[PDB]
Amino acid sequence: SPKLHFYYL
Amino acid sequence: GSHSMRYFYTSVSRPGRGEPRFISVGYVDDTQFVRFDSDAASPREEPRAPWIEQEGPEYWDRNTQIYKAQAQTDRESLRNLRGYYNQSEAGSHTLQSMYGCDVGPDGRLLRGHDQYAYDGKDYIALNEDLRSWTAADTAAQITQRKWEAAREAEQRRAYLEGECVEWLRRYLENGKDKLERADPPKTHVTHHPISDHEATLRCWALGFYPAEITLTWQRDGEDQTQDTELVETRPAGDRTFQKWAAVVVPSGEEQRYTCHVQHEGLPKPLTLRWEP
Amino acid sequence: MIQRTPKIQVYSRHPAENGKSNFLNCYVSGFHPSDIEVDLLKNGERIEKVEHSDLSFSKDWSFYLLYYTEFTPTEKDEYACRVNHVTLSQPKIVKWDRD
Ligand SMILES: [Br-]
Ligand SMILES: [Cl-]
Ligand SMILES: [Cl-]
Ligand SMILES: [Cl-]
Ligand SMILES: [Cl-]
Ligand SMILES: [Cl-]
Ligand SMILES: [Cl-]
Ligand SMILES: [Cl-]
Ligand SMILES: [Cl-]
Ligand SMILES: [K+]
Ligand SMILES: [K+]
Ligand SMILES: [K+]
Ligand SMILES: [K+]
Ligand SMILES: [K+]
Ligand SMILES: [K+]
Ligand SMILES: [K+]
Ligand SMILES: [K+]
Ligand code: NA
Ligand SMILES: [Zn+2]
Ligand SMILES: [Zn+2]
Ligand SMILES: [Zn+2]
Ligand SMILES: [Zn+2]
Ligand SMILES: [Zn+2]
Ligand SMILES: [Zn+2]
Repeated sequence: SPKLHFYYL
Repeated sequence: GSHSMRYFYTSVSRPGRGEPRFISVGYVDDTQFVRFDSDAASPREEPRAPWIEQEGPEYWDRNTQIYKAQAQTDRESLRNLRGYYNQSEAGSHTLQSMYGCDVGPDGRLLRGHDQYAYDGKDYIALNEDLRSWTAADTAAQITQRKWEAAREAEQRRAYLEGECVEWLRRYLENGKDKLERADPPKTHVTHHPISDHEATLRCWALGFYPAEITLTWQRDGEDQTQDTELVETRPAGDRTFQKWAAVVVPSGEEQRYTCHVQHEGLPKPLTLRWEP
Repeated sequence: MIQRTPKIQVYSRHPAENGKSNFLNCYVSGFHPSDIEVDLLKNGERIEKVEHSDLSFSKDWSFYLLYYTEFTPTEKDEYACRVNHVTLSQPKIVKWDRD
């Protein structure tokens, strides 16, 4: 299952 | 032996066409098992391997929610990156993302990954310690400082050491027979005249799994790097792989060459030769 | 930004035997950026019953795609894969060579 990487680069 | 779970993300800005595209695929070892495409009718995570279809509806709904938000976050990341590189609003740009875990034969995390490429070049990556970042250039250092202040590496380390391994173990149990399975290649050597004086010998390995294989030509027992053409391992289309290696030899000297093949499924390494 | 031109491989899923059903594969890999056009051709004409895999990429970030269609090869029918990419000035046509 994937992990959300919410914070922008 | 060693196993891995990996997610691959591509976001492409297409300012002249409208909305960016977001695509995600997930792999266990060399087996694709999920996909999401922002460009589908109603975008949803979908199964791509028979052993994942047993997951209940809450699985697909939860993961679909994550990809939709990831697509939104990536669009803003692409706008930021366009600013960092002072790039024109006119053109299309690409953000690729790649993360996951490798576990050992006992199921213990050997290594975690989390890295990004912008326009096909390394941009930033989580170091092997999962506590620090390597930035590829001055622009990536903007992201690095921002992510250091955000404690971003701790959030990802926790996923890489915890849920990542835990889902991996579950997929490996759910798809054990095949996900696990080790299928040897069927092999053979072909011969094709190029001219009156030269010929190509091609060593084939077909229908193998996993994708890891070694295919080498030896002349008189010493191997022929510099002169062997080696195509990328290619998919057969049925979840197995193919590979061939070719060498141009003087006609009359074919039999000085042997092809050496090592694959996990082979009881013993194979030495193959041209047979007229 | 970098750009990589596609490597193109055209092959069958199993070794070809005339009259026996098979799959015709066009595998494109090592290219960047990801937008690409791939058609499979039979005797010069586009095959519309063609599937492709979902876009993914290798550890060096270059993309790959498999395009495929079911077929029954014969001695006389010719097949090819036609690829267009921003790195090329016209489409590149690669013939199925029966090895
Ligand atoms: Br043709
Ligand atoms: Cl999580
Ligand atoms: Cl856009
Ligand atoms: Cl980096
Ligand atoms: Cl380190
Ligand atoms: Cl940290
Ligand atoms: Cl075979
Ligand atoms: Cl078949
Ligand atoms: Cl063939
Ligand atoms: K989450
Ligand atoms: K979150
Ligand atoms: K299964
Ligand atoms: K539900
Ligand atoms: K902060
Ligand atoms: K992560
Ligand atoms: K496929
Ligand atoms: K088909
Ligand atoms: Na000849
Ligand atoms: Zn555009
Ligand atoms: Zn979406
Ligand atoms: Zn399936
Ligand atoms: Zn499978
Ligand atoms: Zn026939
Ligand atoms: Zn038959």
